[PDB]
Amino acid sequence: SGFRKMAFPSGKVEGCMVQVTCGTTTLNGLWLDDVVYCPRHVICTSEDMLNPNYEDLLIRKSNHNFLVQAGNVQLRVIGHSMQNCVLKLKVDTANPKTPKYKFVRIQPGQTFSVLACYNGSPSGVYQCAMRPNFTIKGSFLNGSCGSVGFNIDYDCVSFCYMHHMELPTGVHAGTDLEGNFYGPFVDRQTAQAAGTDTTITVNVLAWLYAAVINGDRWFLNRFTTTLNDFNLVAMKYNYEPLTQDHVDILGPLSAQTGIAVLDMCASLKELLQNGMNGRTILGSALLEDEFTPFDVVRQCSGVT
Amino acid sequence: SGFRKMAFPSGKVEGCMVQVTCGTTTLNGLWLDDVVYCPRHVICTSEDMLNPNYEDLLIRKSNHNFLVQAGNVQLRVIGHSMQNCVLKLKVDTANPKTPKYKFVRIQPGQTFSVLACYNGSPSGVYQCAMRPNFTIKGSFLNGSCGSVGFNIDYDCVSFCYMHHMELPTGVHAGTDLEGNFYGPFVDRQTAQAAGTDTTITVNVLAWLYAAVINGDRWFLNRFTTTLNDFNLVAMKYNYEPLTQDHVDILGPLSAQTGIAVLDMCASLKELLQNGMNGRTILGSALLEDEFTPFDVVRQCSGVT
Ligand SMILES: Cc1ccncc1NC(=O)CCc1cccc(Cl)c1
Ligand SMILES: Cc1ccncc1NC(=O)CCc1cccc(Cl)c1
Repeated sequence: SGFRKMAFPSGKVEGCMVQVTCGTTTLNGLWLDDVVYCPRHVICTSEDMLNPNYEDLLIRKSNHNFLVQAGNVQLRVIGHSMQNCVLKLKVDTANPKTPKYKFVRIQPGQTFSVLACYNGSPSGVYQCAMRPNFTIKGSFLNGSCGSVGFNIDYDCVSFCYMHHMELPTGVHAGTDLEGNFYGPFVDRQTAQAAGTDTTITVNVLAWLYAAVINGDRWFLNRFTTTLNDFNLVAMKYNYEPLTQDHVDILGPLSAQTGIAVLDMCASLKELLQNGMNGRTILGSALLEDEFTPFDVVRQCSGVT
Repeated sequence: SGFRKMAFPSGKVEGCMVQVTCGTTTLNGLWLDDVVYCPRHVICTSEDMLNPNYEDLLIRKSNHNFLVQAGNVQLRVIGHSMQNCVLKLKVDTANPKTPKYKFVRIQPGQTFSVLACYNGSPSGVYQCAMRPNFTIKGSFLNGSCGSVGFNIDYDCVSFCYMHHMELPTGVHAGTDLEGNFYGPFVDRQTAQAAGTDTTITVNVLAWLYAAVINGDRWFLNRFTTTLNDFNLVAMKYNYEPLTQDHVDILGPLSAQTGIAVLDMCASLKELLQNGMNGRTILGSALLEDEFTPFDVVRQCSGVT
């Protein structure tokens, strides 16, 4: 009973957080095995930020210039390299708390947990999604760079995001753990506007199924629709077009509830056209799109 | 930038979760030092549930009937006792991962993180609040009993909740770590209806301050009000009455933003009387009440 915006238990990732300081800048790093991963902008000053040449700035840095601290103890840096927008600091000690892990590059619509950190110390955990415009709507202040996003499959942590920047509009941009930014963002203090933040249709439908499973059924109607008809409505409301791949992934939710995917689309179409009329669904007065079909199945079944 | 429903990092609590089985019932337990805390209804069958005499049922149980497993290894139970609605199983081994901790009994309006668990294994973490009717709106399935609620002050975990039951309305009830239920609930499968779930006014105001700090300012108006005038409106809308204690706790938010507490009350009064008009505040189309003034300061300042 009940349905909450739930994050993964953060302990496995907490054991990886370290502090990285270069010159006068301090941010977070991720220590896995004998490598510490952090945003390459740790080497920049408040003058380099406008148009930094990272390869040139890195020439002036040696292993001893990167101060890496895990708790109250210092790690010895024995190598460093730049991979895309991240730095990989080789240390002389493998992290004894290294969990089983993978580096994954997620697609828009996919959700993940963020362990926000400051000075290598975890402050909180929340759930968010890679938006269709490749931004994330996080909660990050100065010092949070290097905080990571991840998913967990039983004992394996799949790291998908590293925090690098805040756009002038208060939304967030970052990279995968290979240092490649999601979307067109660059690690520079320049004009970077985000595209249309469309709604993740498949996630809204998954959340409507979660609502039905939890007893909120007022929005179920006597109608059905087609993918093409539904998509005309989705385009009008800045919703992502629904594909047969999305219909297929909603199969287990349709099977559990007995509500055909296209019938749920017709309920969503009416909600888009008529609004909620001051009513709520799972404690929300808007259509929630940061639960994937997999998240709904996981939470509704109790996967650990 | 950004404001999220953020939970505490769960690692310190993950290290305390164990599985407790008695007869054919399995739920979660909390292992701190050499004691494992769990709901006393672990001793009940699906016949005892209607009207259990716990003292009588416990007479038929010995130390060896409580199976306690921490990961894949079994703990030896050398004592057991009942304290209110919880059982305390003394084990022969102190939990090596015991964090610094306290047991606190929270008041309605206070928020905490929940680490939902099944079979002693953590499934997720979310944030919630002790409602004014002493229920919590969680996400719990069968097997989640014994999952705990907590707050963290730097290195000390303050445990405030242990999950015991779901009411027929899908809301949740439980105890503090001394085994005393919040509210009038009893650990019995009987008719237990919840009282009015009023809105936590001081938390809504704190969240309006968080919105202003994060740039969502459309709701700020040219009006002010008094505590008595505001409270007439709060009563009409099933909001908790605001006191000078609440005004005082909002002082730091008023000081940071320069918006007098009574001016923010007047903005909230207009939002109650006029609605949101299809607009949003911090990504919500309703007034959020599960962030305390302390939560807002913490998240807006980056406390670790
Ligand atoms: C201030 C803040 C808040 C939240 N998340 C992240 C941040 N920080 C930033 O955006 C840093 C911007 C930057 C880019 C490239 C070089 C340099 Cl020196 C700085
Ligand atoms: C099924 C569920 C779902 C979520 N949270 C909790 C639960 N479980 C319950 O409410 C258990 C009710 C109970 C009370 C006293 C004795 C016995 Cl045998 C059972």
